[PDB]
Amino acid sequence: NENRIQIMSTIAKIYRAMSRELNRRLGELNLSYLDFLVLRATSDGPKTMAYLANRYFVTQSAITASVDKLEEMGLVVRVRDREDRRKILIEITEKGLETFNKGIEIYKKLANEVTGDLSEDEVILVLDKISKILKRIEEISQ
Amino acid sequence: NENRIQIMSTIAKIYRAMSRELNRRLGELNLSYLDFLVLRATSDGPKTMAYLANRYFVTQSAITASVDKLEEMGLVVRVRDREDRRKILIEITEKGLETFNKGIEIYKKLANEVTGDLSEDEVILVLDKISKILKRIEEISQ
Repeated sequence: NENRIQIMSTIAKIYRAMSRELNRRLGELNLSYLDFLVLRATSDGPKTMAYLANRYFVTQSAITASVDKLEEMGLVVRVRDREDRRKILIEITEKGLETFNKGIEIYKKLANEVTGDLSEDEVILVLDKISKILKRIEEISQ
Repeated sequence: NENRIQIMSTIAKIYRAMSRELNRRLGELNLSYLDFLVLRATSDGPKTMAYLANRYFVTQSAITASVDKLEEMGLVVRVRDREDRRKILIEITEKGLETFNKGIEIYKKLANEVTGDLSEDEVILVLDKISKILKRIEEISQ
């Protein structure tokens, strides 16, 4: 078995290809993949820029550029935290949520395509197993 | 099923965590994850910097920095292509190969850890299936 190591490098290969294809397909909505991720995160709740940079493993500059772009398009707004007005949060707008919905459909379509060879039964089995891999490494790295 | 889309986002999450942990663990050998990838690629054969940037989806500057670093440590050397001396290739050195070996063991150990919940039987089943996902998207994106 060079299989375990192969699983991790295959996952890495799929990720790079998926990032590239998603960057391309999301352009239809004038969004980079990172922009999409920022919307996904803020849809979950207001976030600080520091949170976003760490969550997606990108530089602060990447986040600042992404936010300015979503902000410019009225999808997010920077608002001060209520408890301490010195801290700024990135908050999704109703329009941001609407664009997020569209981005998810673009994402769904690509996923349905790339996983097309798998039956719903295999999908569940695969998800369940790679979910174990994620849980293991998330504890380890942080 | 939000499962197919969940498979792709779980793969993305695992990738980010793995990149971070590998960057940490490979530091023991004074290598970033990208440095490791450059060694893996050049181990396969001499490569141009353009090839490396595209293969790993990073900027040319990332590759230049990675190469200078491996070069400085005597793991790779820049050599001119024989057919057209104007083109420069990045070639791994015998020492580079030796360090690559060590990096692979570090990688193997992490993989054995994160996939530990899986039996060799599940490993093969999972690899076979995600290999189908990779083949699908690699054709699509390029």
